[PDB]
Amino acid sequence: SKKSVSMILDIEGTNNEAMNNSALLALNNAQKKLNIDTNKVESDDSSTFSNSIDILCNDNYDLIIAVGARFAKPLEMVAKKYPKQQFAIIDYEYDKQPSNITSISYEDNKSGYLAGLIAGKMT
Repeated sequence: SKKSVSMILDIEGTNNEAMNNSALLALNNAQKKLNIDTNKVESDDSSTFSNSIDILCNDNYDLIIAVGARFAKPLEMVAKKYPKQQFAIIDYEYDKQPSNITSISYEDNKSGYLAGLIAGKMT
């Protein structure tokens, strides 16, 4: 039975481009080892971030991955409303880590760790 992963990225400016590309490569690499569907959402408008994550929580994804520290607040808010939904955030660590949110460093994003994490979560 196929699993599905959605990735939401902050594309305002150019300062996130490298990290964004690494996140996308990691997802593509995971897909090659697993039986997974993928989807991506891109936005430069941080005001719509919480709405967009909420929509993904109603689209049957086994994992929702947010790329960038600008997702910190809207992701924490939405994750409270969907306790069984698994989420990941790249380049941010919460002081008090929510039980359904896994944090991944900028380093782990490009080391193969992210693809591995996705594989372990999907299996």
